[PDB]
Amino acid sequence: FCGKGYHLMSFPQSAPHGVVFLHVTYVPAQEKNFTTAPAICHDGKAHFPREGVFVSNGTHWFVTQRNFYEPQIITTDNTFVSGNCDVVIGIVNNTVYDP
Amino acid sequence: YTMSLGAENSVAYSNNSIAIPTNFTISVTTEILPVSMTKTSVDCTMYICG
Amino acid sequence: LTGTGVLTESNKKFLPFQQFGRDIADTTDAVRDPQTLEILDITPCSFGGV
Amino acid sequence: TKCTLKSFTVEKGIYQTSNFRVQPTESIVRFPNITNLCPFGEVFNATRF
Amino acid sequence: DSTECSNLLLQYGSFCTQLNRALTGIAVEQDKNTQEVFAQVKQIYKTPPIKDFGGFNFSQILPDPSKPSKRSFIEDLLFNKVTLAQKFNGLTVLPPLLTDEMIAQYTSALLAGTITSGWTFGAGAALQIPFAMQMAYRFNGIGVTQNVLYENQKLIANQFNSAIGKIQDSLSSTA
Ligand SMILES: *[C@@H]1O[C@H](CO)[C@@H](O[C@@H]2O[C@H](CO)[C@@H](O)[C@H](O)[C@H]2NC(C)=O)[C@H](O)[C@H]1NC(C)=O
Ligand SMILES: *[C@@H]1O[C@H](CO)[C@@H](O[C@@H]2O[C@H](CO)[C@@H](O)[C@H](O)[C@H]2NC(C)=O)[C@H](O)[C@H]1NC(C)=O
Ligand SMILES: *[C@@H]1O[C@H](CO)[C@@H](O[C@@H]2O[C@H](CO)[C@@H](O)[C@H](O)[C@H]2NC(C)=O)[C@H](O)[C@H]1NC(C)=O
Ligand SMILES: *[C@@H]1O[C@H](CO)[C@@H](O[C@@H]2O[C@H](CO)[C@@H](O)[C@H](O)[C@H]2NC(C)=O)[C@H](O)[C@H]1NC(C)=O
Ligand SMILES: *[C@@H]1O[C@H](CO)[C@@H](O)[C@H](O)[C@H]1NC(C)=O
Ligand SMILES: *[C@@H]1O[C@H](CO)[C@@H](O)[C@H](O)[C@H]1NC(C)=O
Ligand SMILES: *[C@@H]1O[C@H](CO)[C@@H](O)[C@H](O)[C@H]1NC(C)=O
Ligand SMILES: *[C@@H]1O[C@H](CO)[C@@H](O)[C@H](O)[C@H]1NC(C)=O
Repeated sequence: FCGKGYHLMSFPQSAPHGVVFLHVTYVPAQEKNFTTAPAICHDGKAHFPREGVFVSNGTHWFVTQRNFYEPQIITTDNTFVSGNCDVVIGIVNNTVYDP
Repeated sequence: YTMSLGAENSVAYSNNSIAIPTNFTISVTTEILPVSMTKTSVDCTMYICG
Repeated sequence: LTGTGVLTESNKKFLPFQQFGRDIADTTDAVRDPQTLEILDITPCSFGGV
Repeated sequence: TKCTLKSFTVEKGIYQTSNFRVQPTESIVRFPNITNLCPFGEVFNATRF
Repeated sequence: DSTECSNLLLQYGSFCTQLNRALTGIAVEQDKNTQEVFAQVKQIYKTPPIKDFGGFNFSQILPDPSKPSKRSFIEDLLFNKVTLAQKFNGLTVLPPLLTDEMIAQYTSALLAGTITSGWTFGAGAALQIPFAMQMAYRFNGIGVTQNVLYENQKLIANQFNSAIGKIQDSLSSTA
């Protein structure tokens, strides 16, 4: 709606019988595949991400943002605890570090 | 020519695959929108009588 | 040419076969007086922009 | 303004007004210096048509 | 078909020409509305799989494969259920600039991009995402935690399938 991509700002400038908008926008530059999982089963408990999605590089797992690859180690601050491992579909086995 | 629907693209849906950006681009685009049309009016004495 | 209006002296040149002058949108802007051969511009009695 | 709106009460704002406020009282005629009479007598009264 | 056609046209043609410019402006305005609604995104996408969207059946709203028309079954019912120069003394019907095939293709591209990529596809390069994780993000946007979704994925899938089946039966029956 406001330019093309994720919107940062728009600067208006006048024009004779018109207005021109300079839209500063955010565009994802490069792409990369990752393996993903909905939740992590640790100590018999299901862990769901508070913010971000789970990605995997090789065998090891991180949680990261949807719009930028900033891998952070999974922590009890990063994920919240709810449910059980049985009812969730697609859960993988991993560990949850705690500070 | 036939009207372009746009650039052709293909993405492979998967139940266990995600695509996360590694780099980002800050872009300035231009959108031009008309605001007003030049106001006109008619003089009735000139239009009818002259 | 019978009409009520204001007369104006203008620098408009007429060919000898052309007596009456019409402006754009067929109004009579200019006319050549018979007694004095000056070309006289025709302007409205009221400008009407009040 | 009252005449153009066609009402005694006029509300607040701008109103374009059209009316012959002038009403000129002067008539001028300018015809060329020709004053000799036309030969209508010859055409109408010719002995032979 | 009258005689002295040139004189009548010269005497009364620009009035009709102005009215025809008005009608042409109306027509190009309607084409502008069609492009305004059906052409948000120019990127065209295709959906290979049919039944891996977290148990959600999408056979009838997505365009079916192996048919010359890009039309879906629901859009088949939509075009089926609605019934439509000398004859009109010169009034003509201009065809739409966007034909129905590319309108169906635009809807197909919107559906394919939405299902494959969430909200991302219009921003730039399409980022693939599972449909269940997209539903988790939509629930998080609403305000309910995503843990409900993975606790009742089959229930929501069955409710969605039953709802679209009810819509199919409503549109198929005469009403
Ligand atoms: C994925 O990337 C992470 C982060 O770089 C790798 O984890 C590191 O691996 C090296 C070698 O195994 C260790 O020395 C570091 O201590 C690890 N750091 C972290 C943050 O875990 C991980 O090995 C990579 N996985 C693969 C092989 O793709
Ligand atoms: C994740 O770990 C759990 C246990 O921590 C695994 O559950 C075991 O699965 C084996 C294989 O059938 C059974 O013999 C055990 O009885 C299970 N143990 C428990 C406590 O349920 C589970 O299979 C692992 N998941 C994966 C994908 O490897
Ligand atoms: C993301 O893309 C930008 C391009 O805008 C990269 O910046 C370039 O980095 C190289 C290597 O240092 C420089 O030679 C170029 O001059 C940079 N470009 C500009 C416009 O300054 C950036 O390195 C990329 N980031 C990653 C992680 O790949
Ligand atoms: C999704 O729903 C459609 C219709 O609701 C299913 O299509 C049916 O398919 C079976 C064979 O699998 C046919 O016998 C039926 O006649 C079809 N129904 C109609 C209305 O044509 C489709 O199978 C469903 N998807 C899955 C994966 O089961
Ligand atoms: C992700 O995988 C698909 C299929 O293997 C491939 O076509 C695509 O190029 C990959 N993505 C990137 C960024 O390489
Ligand atoms: C994901 O899709 C693949 C491809 O068919 C399939 O083999 C696998 O069973 C699917 N997994 C889940 C959890 O749906
Ligand atoms: C008519 O006569 C006047 C003076 O008697 C003279 O100034 C004028 O030029 C004459 N006009 C013509 C057309 O003869
Ligand atoms: C026209 O000529 C006749 C004689 O043929 C004459 O009697 C008559 O009076 C003339 N008319 C005029 C205008 O004098």
